[PDB]
Amino acid sequence: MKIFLDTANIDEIRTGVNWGIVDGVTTNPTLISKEAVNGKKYGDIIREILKIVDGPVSVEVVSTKYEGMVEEARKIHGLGDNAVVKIPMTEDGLRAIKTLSSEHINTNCTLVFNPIQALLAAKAGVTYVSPFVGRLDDIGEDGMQIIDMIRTIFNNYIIKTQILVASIRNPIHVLRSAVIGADVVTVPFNVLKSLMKHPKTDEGLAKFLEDWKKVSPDGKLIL
Amino acid sequence: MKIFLDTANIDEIRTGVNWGIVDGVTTNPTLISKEAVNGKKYGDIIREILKIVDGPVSVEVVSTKYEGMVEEARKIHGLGDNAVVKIPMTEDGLRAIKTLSSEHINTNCTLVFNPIQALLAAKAGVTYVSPFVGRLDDIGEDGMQIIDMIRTIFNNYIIKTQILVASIRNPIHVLRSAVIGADVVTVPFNVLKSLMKHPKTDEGLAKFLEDWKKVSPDGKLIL
Amino acid sequence: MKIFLDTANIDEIRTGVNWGIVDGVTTNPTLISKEAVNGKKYGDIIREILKIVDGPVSVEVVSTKYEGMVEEARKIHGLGDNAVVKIPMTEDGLRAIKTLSSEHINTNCTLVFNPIQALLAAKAGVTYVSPFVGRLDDIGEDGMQIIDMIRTIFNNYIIKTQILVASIRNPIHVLRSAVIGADVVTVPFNVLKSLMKHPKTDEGLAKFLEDWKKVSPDGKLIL
Amino acid sequence: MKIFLDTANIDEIRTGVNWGIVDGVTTNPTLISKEAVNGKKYGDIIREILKIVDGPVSVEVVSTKYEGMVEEARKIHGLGDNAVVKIPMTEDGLRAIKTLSSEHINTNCTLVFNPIQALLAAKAGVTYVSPFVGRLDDIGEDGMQIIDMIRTIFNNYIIKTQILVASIRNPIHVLRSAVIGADVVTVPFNVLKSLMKHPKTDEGLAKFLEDWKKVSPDGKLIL
Amino acid sequence: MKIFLDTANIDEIRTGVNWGIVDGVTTNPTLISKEAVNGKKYGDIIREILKIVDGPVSVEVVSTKYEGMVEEARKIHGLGDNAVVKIPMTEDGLRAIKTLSSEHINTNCTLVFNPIQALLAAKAGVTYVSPFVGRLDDIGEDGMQIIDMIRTIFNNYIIKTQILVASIRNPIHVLRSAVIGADVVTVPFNVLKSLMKHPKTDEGLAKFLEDWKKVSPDGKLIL
Amino acid sequence: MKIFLDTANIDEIRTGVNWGIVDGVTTNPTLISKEAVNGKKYGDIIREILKIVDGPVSVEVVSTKYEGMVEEARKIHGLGDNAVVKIPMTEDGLRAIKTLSSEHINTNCTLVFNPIQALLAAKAGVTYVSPFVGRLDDIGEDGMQIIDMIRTIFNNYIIKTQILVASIRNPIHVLRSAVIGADVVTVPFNVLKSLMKHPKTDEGLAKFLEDWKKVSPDGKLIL
Amino acid sequence: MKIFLDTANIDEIRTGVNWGIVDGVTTNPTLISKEAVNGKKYGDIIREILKIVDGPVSVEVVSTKYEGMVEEARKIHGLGDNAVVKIPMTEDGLRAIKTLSSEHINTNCTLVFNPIQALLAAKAGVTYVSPFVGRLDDIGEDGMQIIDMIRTIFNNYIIKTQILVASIRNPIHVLRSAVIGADVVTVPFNVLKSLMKHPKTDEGLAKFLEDWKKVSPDGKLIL
Amino acid sequence: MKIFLDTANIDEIRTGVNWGIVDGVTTNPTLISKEAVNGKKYGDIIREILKIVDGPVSVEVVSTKYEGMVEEARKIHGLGDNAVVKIPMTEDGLRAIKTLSSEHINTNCTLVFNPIQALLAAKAGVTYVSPFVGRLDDIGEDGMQIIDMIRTIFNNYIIKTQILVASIRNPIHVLRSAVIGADVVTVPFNVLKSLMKHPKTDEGLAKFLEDWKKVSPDGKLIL
Ligand SMILES: *[C@@H](CO)[C@@H](O)[C@H](O)[C@H](O)COP(=O)(O)O
Ligand SMILES: *[C@@H](CO)[C@@H](O)[C@H](O)[C@H](O)COP(=O)(O)O
Ligand SMILES: *[C@@H](CO)[C@@H](O)[C@H](O)[C@H](O)COP(=O)(O)O
Ligand SMILES: *[C@@H](CO)[C@@H](O)[C@H](O)[C@H](O)COP(=O)(O)O
Ligand SMILES: *[C@@H](CO)[C@@H](O)[C@H](O)[C@H](O)COP(=O)(O)O
Ligand SMILES: *[C@@H](CO)[C@@H](O)[C@H](O)[C@H](O)COP(=O)(O)O
Ligand SMILES: *[C@@H](CO)[C@@H](O)[C@H](O)[C@H](O)COP(=O)(O)O
Ligand SMILES: *[C@@H](CO)[C@@H](O)[C@H](O)[C@H](O)COP(=O)(O)O
Repeated sequence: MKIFLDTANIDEIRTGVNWGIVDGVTTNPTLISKEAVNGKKYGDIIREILKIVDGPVSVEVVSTKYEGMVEEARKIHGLGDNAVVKIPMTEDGLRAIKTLSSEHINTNCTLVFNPIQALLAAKAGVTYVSPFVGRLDDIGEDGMQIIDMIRTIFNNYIIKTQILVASIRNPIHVLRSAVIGADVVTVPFNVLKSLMKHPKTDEGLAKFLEDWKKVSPDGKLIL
Repeated sequence: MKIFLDTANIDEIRTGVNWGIVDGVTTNPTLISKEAVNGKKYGDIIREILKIVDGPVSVEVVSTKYEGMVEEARKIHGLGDNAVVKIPMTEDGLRAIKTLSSEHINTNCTLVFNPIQALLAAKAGVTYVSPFVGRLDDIGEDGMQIIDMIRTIFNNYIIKTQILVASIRNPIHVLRSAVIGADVVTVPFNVLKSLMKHPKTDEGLAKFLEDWKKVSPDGKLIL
Repeated sequence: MKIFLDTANIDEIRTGVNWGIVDGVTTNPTLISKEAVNGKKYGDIIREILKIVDGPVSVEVVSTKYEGMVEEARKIHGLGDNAVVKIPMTEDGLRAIKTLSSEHINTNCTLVFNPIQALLAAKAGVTYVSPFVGRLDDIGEDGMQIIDMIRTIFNNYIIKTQILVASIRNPIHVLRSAVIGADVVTVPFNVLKSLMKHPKTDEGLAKFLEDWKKVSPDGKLIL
Repeated sequence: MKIFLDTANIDEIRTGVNWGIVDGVTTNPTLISKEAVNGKKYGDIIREILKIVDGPVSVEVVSTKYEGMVEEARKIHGLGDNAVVKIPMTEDGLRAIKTLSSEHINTNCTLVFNPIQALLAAKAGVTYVSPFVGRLDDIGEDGMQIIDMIRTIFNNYIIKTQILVASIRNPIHVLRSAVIGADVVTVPFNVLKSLMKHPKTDEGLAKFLEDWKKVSPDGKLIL
Repeated sequence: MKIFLDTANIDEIRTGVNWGIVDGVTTNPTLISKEAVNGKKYGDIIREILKIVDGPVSVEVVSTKYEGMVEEARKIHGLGDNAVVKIPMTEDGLRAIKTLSSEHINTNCTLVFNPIQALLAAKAGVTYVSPFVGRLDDIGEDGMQIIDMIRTIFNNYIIKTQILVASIRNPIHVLRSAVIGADVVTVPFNVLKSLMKHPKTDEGLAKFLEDWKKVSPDGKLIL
Repeated sequence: MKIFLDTANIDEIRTGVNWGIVDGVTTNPTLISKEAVNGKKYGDIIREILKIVDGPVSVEVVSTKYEGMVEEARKIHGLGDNAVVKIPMTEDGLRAIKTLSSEHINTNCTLVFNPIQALLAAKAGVTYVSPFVGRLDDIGEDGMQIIDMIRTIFNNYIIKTQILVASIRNPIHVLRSAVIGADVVTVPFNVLKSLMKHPKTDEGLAKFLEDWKKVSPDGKLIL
Repeated sequence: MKIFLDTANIDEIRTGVNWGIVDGVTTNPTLISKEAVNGKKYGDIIREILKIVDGPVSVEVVSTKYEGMVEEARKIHGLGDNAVVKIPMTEDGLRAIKTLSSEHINTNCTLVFNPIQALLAAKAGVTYVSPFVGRLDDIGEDGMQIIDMIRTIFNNYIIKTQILVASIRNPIHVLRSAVIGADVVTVPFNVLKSLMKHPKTDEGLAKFLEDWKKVSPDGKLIL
Repeated sequence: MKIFLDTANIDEIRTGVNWGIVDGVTTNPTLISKEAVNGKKYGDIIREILKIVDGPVSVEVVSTKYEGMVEEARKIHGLGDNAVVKIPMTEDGLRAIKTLSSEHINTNCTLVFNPIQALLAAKAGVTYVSPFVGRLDDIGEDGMQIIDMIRTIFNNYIIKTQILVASIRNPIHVLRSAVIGADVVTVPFNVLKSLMKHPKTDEGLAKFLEDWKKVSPDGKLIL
């Protein structure tokens, strides 16, 4: 399972990249607009993320019509080979996806909330599809069930579109995605940092350290 | 999973095809005769649909006897290479499918209501088999269960007949078909149009566009 | 399981009532406004339905604010002891339900789409809660799964609110409701009439009558 | 589980009753037509069964209309206290059951092929409902699955109508009925006879006899 | 669960009874005739077992006809109040059980090989029913499954006939019977003797006694 | 799944073959005795079936001893390449199958009633094994459960012997066989006929015809 | 699944071998010492069994120490290429297995009572591992559960050691072994003979032969 | 499944190695510090284990910072080609593993307590990952569940990192690990010795020996 970071915050991205556990980044119009304040320009934010991240970087078109989507998509693609164009699940978007796919431009279909929307995006040739589990949880439906169904459907038809679990809110979304077999999760920075941690790791490390000092007061391993 | 449109209404068909999500069309004598009114001829309706749709188009014979079915089948085949001959599940129908298969004429066995009828159709060499889930629902039996058994039976024997789920009434027939692994669903226009939609898609798009205006008054993405 | 009719059509109501199988009626502002045409007044329609139907008749308030809802509820209540006041799942609706329940006015909480909404309506003292299965099916979620969870939750806490399955579209919503153990279903007229029917019932009756004529030429049963 | 004999053959009935294993009898117009030949009159056959059998005896009305059904039902009831009036699952049939129930005349709703028909019959106050398992098997649906659903539905609502499994064709219909918990099975004579038998019972008997001969040549147990 | 000893060997019976774990005894014509050799009379063997065992003692009739079975049954009953009359699962046997039950003579229906035979025996009013699990194992069917179905059937109908598992060959028949909830098992002496034993019991006792000697050379517990 | 006809009636065989749905035929000494009446000779009946049927035709030996079985088997094989020699599950039968297998004569082991008998037949190299589901149903055991176990065992060991389900009595034996994945079912003619039929197929046909009349009074499809 | 005979009795071995159903033989020091009576020598018995049985013949070492086991194993091996050396699950036994496996001497690890014992034997390179199901049943644990776990463990690691189910007591140990997918069962003679038998096979053969005599008075099959 | 010894005690390791059942060794700073007393130097201890054990030996770094971990790992590596460098699940630890993996130094990520930590370790390229089952048991969580999830996750993604079950406390951790399919278990000496033993093995050997004495007073096997 690949792990992407779901943010437009450059500091967060730089840190996660520096940890070596980030395989890519997702953005969306809300996340970018949060960061493009106090003289910060969105064009600069996007270019900076593309430069810092080796992996796929998803950038969302803002037009709602086919022609505008395809034109924006081409500009996003021109910004770098790791750019992936994020396109909403709408009639115009499926059309754009079909065109872009034939032009060999990688795509990510977003705002997906059920498995049949996901199947339609796959049939358009989308590179990634992004179901929003946390927004389903928000409305009282267990969003991970939709991921499970999408995994079964894609398996049934040997679908090559990657399932990119998005709207992730906690480490159990992550654990369940892995057990299901989702291709990718994209996680907010707070969730990312928690994934490596466990109180028994900390306690175990401390005890080992303590016991080692019994035989090596300096606390080092001399071999 | 292929998605076919189940109608003879040419306006619905043009619209569905323009959306890019329609892989084919199914008709039947009721659907055609609905449109073949007020001067409009059934011969014209059938030809027009064949011209419009790139994918398979199922057209049903009306004869109930072997020789008549085969004669009509061959006329249907002659109207275009994408024509598929719909043949009912009867003794004469199984005979006709077996002959037409040997003549390399694609066939669709219809009016199937249990898994053994579907197996017989596959043994006759039919290209598609069409079990009717909504008409079983109508008589108080969950029609989707028959689709599940057919998928199992076909998997057991490596059967190459495609399961074409028909008499579809709602998007959950479609979802369950995909999870089962049916090869094709054929859906009425109303159902078709709902498949791309979800209220959280609409709401999410609105929010993205409101947030974007904050950093781009004109609402565009200049890259 | 009680069976209500979901319509404001007096002819459908009179017909179903004469069948002896209708235990009540549910209406809503759309169903009523459909029938208040050609000079037909909504006040007359409502009174006429109350008169014809011995069982509970749900009538929806139209105000969206607490004070208006309770004022309308009290007027609805005064139309006959079989009137049930239908109130939507909103903040003010819950406040209204709690007030009306204390006044011993029967209530039906409507526009419920998940089990926690239903639980909150029950906690407010509502008489019936109406989850909308068909509208969930419309958006690619199996609506019956919500009924099953509500049944379990209500059983856990010995909740006396009745589950009234609404937005019913076919006889399998009805079958599944009964197997789950929902208290009530409300069904459109087309669905209601279909519930008694089965082709083997027809075929079986025909054969019995044929066989009887062999021993009783006039088809009589004289004892 | 009660066991009824499904026949109008007087010799079968006397024999089964005299096995001590038969708790009642079901007839229908076909079964009676079979016996009422060569001068034998249906009225005499019906009286004789009522006479010989202590348990319930179901006799079916032939009228298809409400008034005729109720008239014939009252005549059937008049022939003896053990008479149960068989009424088909139709609109008129349900109305008749409701009337007859209020008159304290026992009723058995027949020609039932799905669980919701069975529920409607129960809601009309019927004493027994009779789903036809064998005739569902005939059309490629496992009829015992409808018995299982009806048992669950009736348990859910604490329904007092008895489930009377009919159209029984083999001893496995009988076994599965008992494991499900159906109230009654009605069985043809040849199936009845088979229920007592097993090859290992026969072999075990023969061996006990052979071993006993060694200790007692005359095969008696003298105590 | 009652545990009966399945033998006519008087030495085995005295031993088992002295252990305190034998609640009753079952015999059959083979078991008795095995012991009734070299001068020993079957009448004497039967009487001696009745005297020795406080609990129920099953003794099988040899007659195959109703009148003879009943005559023998009554003689068996007269030998002592703890006598239980074993009657085979045959047409005449069911008749005999029904008569003997009305005479308050306890009965045990034997040579039962499926759950429907067991149900018929219970309907005749039998005190115990004895399905033969080992003889089903002998013919390649897992006999315990029949016990499981019988327990379910009896639970469904609140049947008071006790399930007496017979033809027991090993301690896993006994364990599975207990987990199922059979009322009684009857076991051959060899199987009986193994039930109390386990190698870890033996080893644990040895260790306890070795450890105790360390604080009590004489190996006693002076309190 | 292959479908064979289980009969020796030549009219049935010709009719089924001429439906195109029959892949072979099974006979046995009873079925043949039925036809070999009024001067009709068994040798002529067997030759005629071999002649008319392109697929396998099973013919059963009558000798009960190894030498007679092998002698008769070689004669049966000599009548045509499609002949399959039916051999019962006995000690001599297994020896015969082994010999005949080494001679490249196809064999079908019959009178199989549990999964281990089926395994022994497979180990002897038999071409088909025929478990008798209906005869197990007769003695109160669900015979389809043995087919399920045999399918699992044969899958486990990659066994090439084909499972040929026999003693079929109804269409549900057929459905369950297909869902399990049995290689072949052999069915009596009346069961064969029933497999193609369904009331909704008939009703659907009638309605299509009625609707088509409106657009084409003569009921033709002129293209 | 291979079937071995578990005995040292030459008559049983010769009989089973002549049946064609025995694939090998297992012995152990108890079985051999049973047969080495009346001046019969264990060396002669072993050689005679090796001579009669074409398949694997397991012969157990008697030394408890590593050096003695390997010395005895090498002598066993020299008696014929079909000899398999049976070695107990002990520390020295595992060491011996590892040594012998390297020398390409086939081995069978015996006295195995749990799945981890079996895994350790496999890790030492053993040819067969023999878990003792009947001896577990003796102590109140279902021995077949250990076979199932060993099958799963061996499948997980693609282990080539064969599971040889031993201490078999009845035909259900055999049936369950086949369903689990054990490689071999070894069975006492009484069990082996029972595997071919079933009362419905006998009854069925008798009826066929009776029916045939109606058309062939001499009971012949002349073709 | 590979089996490692979890200890730094040379006496235990030499014993396990001599038994032939030990495939490698794990140590940690606590285990080493326990042995490095009364004049024993941790450096001699590590070297001695490396020498005695043919297979992988895991030795943990003590540094908590990236540079120090990588330096220590290289020293550890240099001590012998069978050295595996144990590195804790921390930020610097994952960085170290990635660097060491690129240097072809085998790594083992320790102090893992949930499946997502295990996945992160795998993603860094670690050779083995060691979840601590016993320490989860200590805090009231069944540690084996985490192993099951890791197995599923690794299977989903065809992950080559080996699952090394650690903190093992009893033989059922070992059994469950094998049933799950973990790649390796590492076990304390007391557990390891227990794995070969079972009381029925001891009992069975004793009996075999007693019976062989009957045939060969001196207990030898002369062939
Ligand atoms: C794009 C799809 O990969 C992502 O940036 C998604 O928009 C976010 O994961 C959505 O999360 P929220 O529900 O927190 O907006
Ligand atoms: C042909 C078979 O694929 C289709 O046109 C079917 O006839 C319809 O799908 C049947 O649907 P209705 O039950 O709604 O007529
Ligand atoms: C009131 C709640 O019982 C009912 O009238 C509901 O509004 C309808 O059942 C809604 O159904 P639709 O989704 O078909 O409007
Ligand atoms: C009445 C209902 O209890 C019965 O006589 C039923 O009509 C028969 O059981 C129906 O069986 P068939 O399908 O064999 O007519
Ligand atoms: C009487 C019924 O409880 C018993 O004695 C049975 O006859 C035996 O239990 C039958 O056992 P076998 O199959 O071992 O004879
Ligand atoms: C041969 C095996 O393929 C078949 O003819 C079987 O004998 C019959 O199918 C047995 O069926 P019955 O139980 O009806 O004789
Ligand atoms: C050797 C291992 O295959 C066999 O001879 C076993 O020793 C026997 O199967 C043991 O059976 P018992 O528990 O009946 O002695
Ligand atoms: C290293 C594998 O990472 C091992 O030595 C583990 O530290 C031990 O297996 C941990 O066991 P405890 O929980 O008993 O310390």
